Amino acid sequence: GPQAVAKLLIKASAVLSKSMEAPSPPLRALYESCQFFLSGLERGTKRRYRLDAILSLFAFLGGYCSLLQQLRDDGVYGGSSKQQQSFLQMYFQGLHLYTVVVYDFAQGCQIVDLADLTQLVDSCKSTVVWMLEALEGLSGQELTDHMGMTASYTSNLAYSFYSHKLYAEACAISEPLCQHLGLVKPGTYPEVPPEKLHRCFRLQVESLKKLGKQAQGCKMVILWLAALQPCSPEHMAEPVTFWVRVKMDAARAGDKELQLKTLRDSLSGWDPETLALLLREELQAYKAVRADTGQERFNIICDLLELSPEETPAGAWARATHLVELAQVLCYHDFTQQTNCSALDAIREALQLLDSVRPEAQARDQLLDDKAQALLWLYICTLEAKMQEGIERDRRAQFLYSNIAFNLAADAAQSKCLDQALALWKELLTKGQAPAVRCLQQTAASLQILAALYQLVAKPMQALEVLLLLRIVSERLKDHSKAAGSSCHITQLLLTLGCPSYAQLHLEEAASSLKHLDQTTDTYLLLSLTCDLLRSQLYWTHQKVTKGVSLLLSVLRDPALQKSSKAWYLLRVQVLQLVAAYLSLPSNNLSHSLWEQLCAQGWQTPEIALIDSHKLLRSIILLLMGSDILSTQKAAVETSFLDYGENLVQKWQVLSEVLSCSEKLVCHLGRLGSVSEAKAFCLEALKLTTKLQIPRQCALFLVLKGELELARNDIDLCQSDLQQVLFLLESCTEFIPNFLSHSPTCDCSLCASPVLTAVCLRWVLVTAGVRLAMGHQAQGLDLLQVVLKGCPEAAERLTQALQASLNHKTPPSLVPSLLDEILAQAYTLLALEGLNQPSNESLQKVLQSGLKFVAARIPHLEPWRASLLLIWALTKLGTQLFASSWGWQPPTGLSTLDSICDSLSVAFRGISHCPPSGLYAHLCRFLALCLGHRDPYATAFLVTESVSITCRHQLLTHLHRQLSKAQKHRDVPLARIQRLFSFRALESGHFPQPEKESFQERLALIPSGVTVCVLALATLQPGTVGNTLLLTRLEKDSPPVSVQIPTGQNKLHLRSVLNEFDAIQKAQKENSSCTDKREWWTGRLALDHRMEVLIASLEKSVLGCWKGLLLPSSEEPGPAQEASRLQELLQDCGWKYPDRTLLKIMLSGAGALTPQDIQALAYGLCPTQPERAQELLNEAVGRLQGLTVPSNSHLVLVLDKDLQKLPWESMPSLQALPVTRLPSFRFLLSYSIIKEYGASPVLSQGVDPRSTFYVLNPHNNLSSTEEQFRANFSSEAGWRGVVGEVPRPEQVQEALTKHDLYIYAGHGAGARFLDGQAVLRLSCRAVALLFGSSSAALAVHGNLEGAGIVLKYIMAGCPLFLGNLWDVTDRDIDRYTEALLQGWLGAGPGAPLLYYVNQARQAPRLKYLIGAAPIAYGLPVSLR
Amino acid sequence: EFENPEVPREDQQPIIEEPSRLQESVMEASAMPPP
Ligand SMILES: [Zn+2]
Repeated sequence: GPQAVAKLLIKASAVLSKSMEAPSPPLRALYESCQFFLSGLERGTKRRYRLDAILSLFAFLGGYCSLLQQLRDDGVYGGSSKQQQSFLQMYFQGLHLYTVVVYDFAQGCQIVDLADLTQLVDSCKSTVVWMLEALEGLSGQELTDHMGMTASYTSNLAYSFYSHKLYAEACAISEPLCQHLGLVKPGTYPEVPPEKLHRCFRLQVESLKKLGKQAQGCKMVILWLAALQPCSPEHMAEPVTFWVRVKMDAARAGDKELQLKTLRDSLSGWDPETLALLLREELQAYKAVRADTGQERFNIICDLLELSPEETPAGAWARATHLVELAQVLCYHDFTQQTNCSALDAIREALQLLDSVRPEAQARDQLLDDKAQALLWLYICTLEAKMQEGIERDRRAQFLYSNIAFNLAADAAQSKCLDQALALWKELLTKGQAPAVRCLQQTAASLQILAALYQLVAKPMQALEVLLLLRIVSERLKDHSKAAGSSCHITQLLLTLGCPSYAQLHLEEAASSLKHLDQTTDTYLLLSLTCDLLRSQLYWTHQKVTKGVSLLLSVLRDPALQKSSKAWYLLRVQVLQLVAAYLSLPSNNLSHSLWEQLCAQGWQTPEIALIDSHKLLRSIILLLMGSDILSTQKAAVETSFLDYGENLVQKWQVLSEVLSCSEKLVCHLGRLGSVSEAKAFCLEALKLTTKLQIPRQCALFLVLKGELELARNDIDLCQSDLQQVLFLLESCTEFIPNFLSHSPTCDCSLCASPVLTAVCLRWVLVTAGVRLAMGHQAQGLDLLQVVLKGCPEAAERLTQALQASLNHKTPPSLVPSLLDEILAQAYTLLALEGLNQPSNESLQKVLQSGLKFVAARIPHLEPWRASLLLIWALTKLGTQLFASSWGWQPPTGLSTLDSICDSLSVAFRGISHCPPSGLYAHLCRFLALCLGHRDPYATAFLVTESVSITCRHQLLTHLHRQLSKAQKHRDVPLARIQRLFSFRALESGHFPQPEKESFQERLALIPSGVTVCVLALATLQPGTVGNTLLLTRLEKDSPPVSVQIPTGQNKLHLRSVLNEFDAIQKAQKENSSCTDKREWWTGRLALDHRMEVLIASLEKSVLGCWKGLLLPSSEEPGPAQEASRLQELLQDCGWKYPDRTLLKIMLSGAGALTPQDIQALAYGLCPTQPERAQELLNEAVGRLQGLTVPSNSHLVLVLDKDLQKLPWESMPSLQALPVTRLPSFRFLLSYSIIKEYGASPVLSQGVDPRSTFYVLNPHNNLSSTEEQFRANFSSEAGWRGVVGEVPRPEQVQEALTKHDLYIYAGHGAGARFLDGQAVLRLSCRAVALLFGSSSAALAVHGNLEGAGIVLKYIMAGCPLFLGNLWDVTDRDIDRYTEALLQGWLGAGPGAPLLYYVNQARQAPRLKYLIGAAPIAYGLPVSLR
Repeated sequence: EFENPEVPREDQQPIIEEPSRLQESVMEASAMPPP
């Protein structure tokens, strides 16, 4: 009660007043005071009081302590020192009570009450002073221990004030105690528990730290150092950490006075050994902290080196260690000028001193650790020098030469160093005893760096050994974060090698270690997400996709993944790689719902996710080490590395991950047929490997590049790359090729390394491909058998070596699945060669062996399984089995055809999600042949889905960037085009149900008055050109019409036409260099006549009667009625598959139906009664002659990689029609979508003739062209451009984007100043009139699809692209350009360009050699 | 008749996205306990 407490306080005050007036000893009062104290103790349970009450209690307590001291002083207790000691214990009891009261009041104290708490703090300071004053004179451990209890009580009260922000008051209370402890002599208080002293100093130091009195607090740290004078430096390791934190605050604030005061300057007279130990601890604490601490560490090492006496052997060891630290500092900072010694010189001197030192049988462990660290940092610094010299060499050069000069004795020497460091650390740590090192945290950090180095140089096994040692250290250190991280690293590495069981065990170990960590720290979130990612990967490997996808979706949806740290960025890379791994799976694996959920995250194609992973990795490289290691630009950037332990590991880890991601990108893109991008990534990786000087990765990427060059059919460059690989391998083993003919068990650098074995096997595979390409059979076959024999042996050696490394008893359940792709490719090549040789039964057995091999591994080796199924179907094929499935012919799985259809369906759904460019076309066209008119919609869909697949992949990737860049800036049309081009927009069902409704929707999207005709060649032996033409006509509100034209049985087959076209081009090349004028013109005339005959053959023999499937359908009802009658009338004459839509299209052109066409149509469509069918067809034509009238529509030609070369627009039937070309039907749909959303102004409004940019004679090689076009182009209104000079790229970008027309009269397609990437990086709003040579030509290299700049223009959104199909001369093309421009521009508004294109085709002298060259890509355009 | 020969119009002499800028590590808050 307040009044009651006041009355009690009044009683205490009155008692004190009476005691003051009491001269006679108040011994009885002291006894009464003890009773009052007892009452307070009983009330102490409650611990509730006001502030004046607490103040009055303090006053009464003061009198009690005074009486206790007075009694102790009085001879009564003066002689009875035990009574004086008991009096001291009584005062101590009062002190304990005071401490309890203060804690209770402080806890109850509110923010506002702090003012009274400050008054209480003043009393507490006086109490602490009284306690220390009483402590004075104490003798004996118990007396000093009692003094320690007084300090501990004060420390408890001090924390209360510290928490109450009364840091000044808290520091003041601690100051007296701390001052006494700081100024106390050594060994005065040996008993006092150090942690108690730490607590007391901690509060004051932190207070002095937070208050900003860092200077003042630093001095108390010296008193803190002085207080623990006899205490071991292990206790002193807390002041050291506190000190560096104090100095860091000065560094952040820019204060220099604190940095001036160092340890040698501070103590100035401690013993050299302890002073050096404290300097070492300070250096360790600095190396633990982040930010740039180069100069501070340099100063600490300088004083350490000064201390170490070189004459004394122990001083020699100390100097060796300090020289290692100095090498670490100099190895990333430009401090050589002050020290006049390079990092390499310091490390070599340190290594010499270490070799001189002999251990004392108790410091042998630290000797091992120091030698290992010195070797590792020697390697690191020499590698840094090599990288710097590589950057300088590439800067001066700013290829193919350094690539073969990597292996030098330096690599053997540089590596030996790393293996010696690993052996030393393994010897130190593998024994049971805990290593007796100074900082086991440095053994841990250096082991991490060594593992990163081993992974970077492509030695994963030694990295696994290092990580096991790191796990041992972390278990010994009782640090669970490091244990979990090391276990995650081991699991990821083991998954990369291909062993899932050991990965599962180490993932369980990681989770078990993860349970210990606090579930709030960021490290816990990192490790938990990493563990979930590894579990997702393991499920993906163990065919548990459903559960695995859920984990991935949980990982991706976790907001913690998008934090701003380098560890999170590295985690996201693996998330994207796992997304790619899941997206590479067929559709049968996961449900549609989960497929949509996975694709809704932002990545559609595996190549997209892998490219995003590559970009993130390079971004991390930029953030960590700058851009010198990636780009060789002169002084690109100079970001400091900022080495703080984790940065050093992350540098090497990111470099290794960039190399690995570049391998997956190259392999995946080359597998799909996209060889240009694959070569770009392969060359970027080779450049990186050249800078880093790593022969192993250079050999691997050189083999990949050789494979790509074989794919592009460039044997010379491929053989050059293979020779470089052979030199690198023969140098690596030293420091028919001889690396073959080895025992199944061997330990040569090549045999003990899985990476080198893979490189050798891939080399053998590519050499076999070259021999097969160069016509050398019986040798490529032998190399393929070598690969077949070698892959299982390498797998068994990898299994045995992993078993030896990880020390398990149970061998892995399955051999690592890392050479499965190589073996499957070898099987594919062997079966494909066996196709050519049906006589040899061995390859027939190889087909089945490969089929079992790929079927035993589902769904991993799906593309190779699809290839083997296609080859099996082709083998079962051997006038055809497809004749029964088509309505027109030239004039156990049930049956064979059904089994072929089932196998091809399995192959299709095995590759449909991410199809290779060639295999997809092969399967689609073969399946269309097998199906025919049995499933017309399926046949039409298959024929549509076999043209421009690489263009589809490139458009998907381009749409991702357009979406990513828009998201960065901030999309509906882009999403719709993505859905249109996606391989995963299908529903769930059996083939072809899902594929059909999709194609039916696409057909329903056709624009009105447009005919889409797809001309594809069916190939019965991949790598060749077939003689069967597949024609599919698509029109709105009309069922698709498909036909097959076998041209092989008759003379003049489509292959002969292609050969003649190639011969014409070759002869033109040769004739272009003739100096004579009378021979040049004769050759040109002969070639023109040959090409005219070729076009006539195209119209007459290649197509035949089926030339009317490309003409507009009649809008008059006559053909409809005639077809309606003739369907029923011809079903009786032997027409197996009646089609009204076919008859309607063919009869719409009854005027041009020659009697030979009618004869062929009747004799093929109705073979049982040919004469009668001919009679009815003739009667129908007679009724429809004249009655039909020409329509007004447009034709789009979709041709495969072999048919774009031929000039189809120049045929007599098509010479009076608007005909354009498009890569695919999906592109016409995309044009419709873009026009709907108003993103194509030219296709919507029209070309404005006042907006034209012209490039005329850039390099001044042509004078007739300039003299013919300069005045005409300049005189036009509103036309700008260049003439006589090359145009700047930012000019031509504006020309394409901000202009309606773009005329180019020069050499080629202008690729020198307008590359494909440049145009693809912008939106095309102009009609590109490229009048160069081969401007609209697609270069077909090998079996790859055609490549050219026209595809870039179309994917950029160009309305129409006009270009020449073959090389042209100058004067004739000048004539054609003049005619076209005059006719189109003088025709007034609303003039279609295609009509005048075909009209100006009659302008050149060589009508067919020059005029037939121009073609059109896109949609018709007209002026506004 | 035969005119002079005509000179040919032939010339006769994939981008890896530039690395993006990743944000720097977020300085994590540096815990004084009771007696
Ligand atoms: Zn060997």
